[PDB]
Amino acid sequence: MKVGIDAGGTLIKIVQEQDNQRTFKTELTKNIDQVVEWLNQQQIEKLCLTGGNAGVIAENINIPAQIFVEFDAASQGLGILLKEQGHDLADYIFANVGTGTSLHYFDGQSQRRVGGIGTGGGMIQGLGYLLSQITDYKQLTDMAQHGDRNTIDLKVRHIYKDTEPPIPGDLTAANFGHVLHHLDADFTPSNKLAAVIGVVGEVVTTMAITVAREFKTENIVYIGSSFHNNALLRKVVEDYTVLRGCKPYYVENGAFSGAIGALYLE
Amino acid sequence: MKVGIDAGGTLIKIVQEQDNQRTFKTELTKNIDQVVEWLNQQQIEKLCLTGGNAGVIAENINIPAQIFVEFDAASQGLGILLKEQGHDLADYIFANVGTGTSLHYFDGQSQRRVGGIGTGGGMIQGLGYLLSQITDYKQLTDMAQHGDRNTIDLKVRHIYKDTEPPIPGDLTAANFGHVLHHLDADFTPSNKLAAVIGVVGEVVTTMAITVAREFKTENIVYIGSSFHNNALLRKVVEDYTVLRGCKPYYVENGAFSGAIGALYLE
Ligand SMILES: Nc1ncnc2c1ncn2[C@@H]1O[C@H](COP(=O)(O)OP(=O)(O)O)[C@@H](O)[C@H]1O
Ligand SMILES: Nc1ncnc2c1ncn2[C@@H]1O[C@H](COP(=O)(O)OP(=O)(O)O)[C@@H](O)[C@H]1O
Ligand SMILES: CCCCCNC(=O)CCNC(=O)[C@H](O)C(C)(C)COP(=O)(O)O
Ligand SMILES: CCCCCNC(=O)CCNC(=O)[C@H](O)C(C)(C)COP(=O)(O)O
Repeated sequence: MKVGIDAGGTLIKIVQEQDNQRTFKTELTKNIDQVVEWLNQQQIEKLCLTGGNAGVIAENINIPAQIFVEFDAASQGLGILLKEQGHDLADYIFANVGTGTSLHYFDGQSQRRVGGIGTGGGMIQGLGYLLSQITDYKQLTDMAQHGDRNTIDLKVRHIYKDTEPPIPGDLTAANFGHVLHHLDADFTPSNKLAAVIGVVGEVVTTMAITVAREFKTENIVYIGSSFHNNALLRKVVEDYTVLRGCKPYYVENGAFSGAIGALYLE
Repeated sequence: MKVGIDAGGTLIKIVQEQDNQRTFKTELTKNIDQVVEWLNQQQIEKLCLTGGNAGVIAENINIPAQIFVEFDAASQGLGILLKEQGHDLADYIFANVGTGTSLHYFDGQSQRRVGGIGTGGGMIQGLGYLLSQITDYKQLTDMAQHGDRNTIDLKVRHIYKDTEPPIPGDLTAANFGHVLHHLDADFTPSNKLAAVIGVVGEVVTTMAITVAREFKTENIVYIGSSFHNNALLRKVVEDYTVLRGCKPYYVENGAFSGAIGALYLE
């Protein structure tokens, strides 16, 4: 078997390839020792690593590994997934929403990094925890899905009260900007968590559509494990991309783009 | 006298012109009815209005008043203030960090809005409240200046463990992404507030830098009352502007750009 691993700041994504069939697995970066132990017990023909904690795995295993830069690895693997899933895009932005957010322009031949921002999965977990005291990712994200943001976020139309606004009134004008106007509301964990996901999705999308405009592409492909178990995040992003005149794409197994690409770069 | 008013989502900015001298006053948008009463008791030659709550004032005043779109008003007043303060910039991005944030490219001729984001002053206040229970703006911002974000924010160097990172290791990788590693004790109000101001600052600046690259200018001017009593925010924005090879500017009374511009446009 051939193994590709993208060892990031929160998750270790593992791709196993045998007989032209891929198997996908994830482990927490906190349990990196278990991944090492498991690798030391495998019969492996090729081991390709990428991401922040590639170095740590390679240092601790008893077998040789190849390490690749995650930006190129993610690009290569995403290219493979797009074609497998019926997309023939000439060029695109891709936004890698991992522990944090890295933005890339793929021109049809190669990628260049065009942007980044700390609003990502790590903020969702960290700021979610501060507002809710929930540490378990699945519970945290589930709790957000039917939150109501209306008592928390201020829209353009709330500022332009009795005045035609110069931009769409339904737009979020200020994340959390309605809180001081609703101090009698119960700021429930669901409502608060929905607002967290909202600010993260809005910021990621705003950066992505801005670089899409800059680099003259309408296509924006969103990857990263931050979209797992978070339909609300997918909706916030997808809705606002379309409203900004761009075409959003999600790919099955997109969070494994780096792990797949690591194997192909080798 | 002549009066320019920028009636925003949080503050009403009032400029009075008389005997070649201008006077600045601020009131809370909460208390707009007092502003209207005051206006109706003054002897005003010309009244010029802008901002989301211009309509409210305009409806309840007993004299004519001209109304202007705040993007043009803000651009005009900013240009006046810049020139008054010995800045002759051929072109610039300006970022209006009000209750929310609006981004503009001023090419020399005029302004165009090139983006916006709900990360601004309303977020600082509302998320600040959710994390500290503090409603007093002065108290809230004062508390934040003594905060440390080291225990809350994750840097690139934390993700690339014992390994040379692909982008500068000191950059914030994930805002609040360090929280889950520091759960043994409670997080202090000053640290949480510093982190809130940190993420608002970084988002605003990252967006400003990106559109500055897009529209081929190295100058970024920042205005808005969000900078009032908030040295931390001024600093976060300045440092990252310079880091990305751009030139940050702030003007004295920049929060009054819109009010001053309304006067000039009439
Ligand atoms: N099972 C999970 N446990 C923890 N976080 C998860 C899980 N599934 C998805 N996530 C989300 O995905 C983010 C990590 O995204 P990912 O692209 O895997 O980043 P990295 O390469 O930095 O680990 C987390 O911050 C979190 O928001
Ligand atoms: N005295 C104050 N009261 C409330 N907010 C203040 C005060 N002084 C400064 N601010 C900050 O300025 C922000 C509003 O900035 P401003 O440019 O006046 O926006 P707007 O035109 O929408 O009122 C507030 O969200 C807050 O962060
Ligand atoms: C001082 C302002 C900081 C804003 C700029 N910050 C950045 O560009 C880093 C944003 N984060 C990222 O690009 C990713 O988190 C990166 C460091 C590539 C690690 O990938 P991942 O493990 O997927 O989070
Ligand atoms: C659904 C995603 C929303 C993100 C994009 N949102 C925006 O561009 C609106 C950001 N806010 C603003 O531009 C300002 O708050 C505006 C509505 C012009 C009012 O100015 P101000 O009174 O200074 O806040």
